[PDB]
Amino acid sequence: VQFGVMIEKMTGKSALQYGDYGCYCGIGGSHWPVDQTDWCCHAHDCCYGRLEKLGCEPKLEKYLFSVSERGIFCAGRTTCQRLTCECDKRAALCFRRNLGTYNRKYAHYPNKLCTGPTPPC
Ligand SMILES: [Ca+2]
Ligand SMILES: [Cl-]
Ligand SMILES: [Cl-]
Ligand SMILES: [Cl-]
Ligand SMILES: [Cl-]
Ligand SMILES: [Cl-]
Ligand SMILES: [Cl-]
Ligand code: NA
Repeated sequence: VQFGVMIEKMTGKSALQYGDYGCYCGIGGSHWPVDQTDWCCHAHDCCYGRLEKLGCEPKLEKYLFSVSERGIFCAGRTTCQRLTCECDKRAALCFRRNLGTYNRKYAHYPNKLCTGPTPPC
């Protein structure tokens, strides 16, 4: 699927290595993010919330994209598809930017370990 494919292209990792990382990557989220990669996911959730408030269904939207030397190019028939691509693009770029502190120990992080307050969007 789309976001997964973008994650793989931009990070060199498998999609599943971001699908359940930390306290925010993967469905829902609560408490304080564990690291910068997790912050990308906190922000991505916020981005999807903004799209939902605009009338989009970002968990369901399918979009088009290409990756060249110039970056990620988003596309789609509808504005909601293009918005979803923009949210994903920002998160995939955030993942790449933070590859230096990605830690395998936060993949499949048990949710009971998430503590502290929940940052606002
Ligand atoms: Ca999440
Ligand atoms: Cl951090
Ligand atoms: Cl965002
Ligand atoms: Cl491509
Ligand atoms: Cl880009
Ligand atoms: Cl590691
Ligand atoms: Cl790794
Ligand atoms: Na429109």
